[PDB]
Amino acid sequence: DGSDPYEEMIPKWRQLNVFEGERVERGDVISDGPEAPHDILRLRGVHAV
Amino acid sequence: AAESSIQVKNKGSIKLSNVKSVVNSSGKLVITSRNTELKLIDEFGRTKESYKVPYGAVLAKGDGEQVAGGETVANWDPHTMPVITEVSGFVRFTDMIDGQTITRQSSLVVLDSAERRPALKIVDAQGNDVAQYFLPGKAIVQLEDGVQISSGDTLARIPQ
Repeated sequence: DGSDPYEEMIPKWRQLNVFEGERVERGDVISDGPEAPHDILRLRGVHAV
Repeated sequence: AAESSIQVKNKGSIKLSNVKSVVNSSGKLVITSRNTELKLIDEFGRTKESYKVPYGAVLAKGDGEQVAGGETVANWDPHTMPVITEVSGFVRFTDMIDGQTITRQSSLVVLDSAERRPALKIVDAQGNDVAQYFLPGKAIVQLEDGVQISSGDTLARIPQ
């Protein structure tokens, strides 16, 4: 992302959706499944929650 | 429901947005973007149907076409997500081990992460270098080297 790589760890029990880069924007669904309201507010904004 | 077909209730022209146009083996296009949606406009800007479209789907009718309704407008595999080929031609297979990374069902498995995923680009004609191919668990490629496959075509991936 130009600067400051984001460090995230996947326990490998869940599949990865986007195999390639495809310029994944903030708020994109990296792994399928239900999403918590806590994560929506932090990234997608106050309106989205 | 096992059916992957999408039905349209009313005659509204499809308005596809947030999609990636990739040329396939036929006149239809394959979308490589996970986030996709459909909109219908018939006589006003108000939409009627939304639905959803997964990655690697093939649309039956082109975008902006006034579909009469009641007919499928997009088709996709309900069990597997195909991975298109950015380079058209022969496929270069790297580090093909027989007896360990080959599973007879030609249709042969690529490799197993637990047992051991080499990445290679599709050849232009026979072996020319032109793209990274990722082989996850239980990934199988049914086309051999030199198959001269066209762009936008994908065999069964066999998800784990």
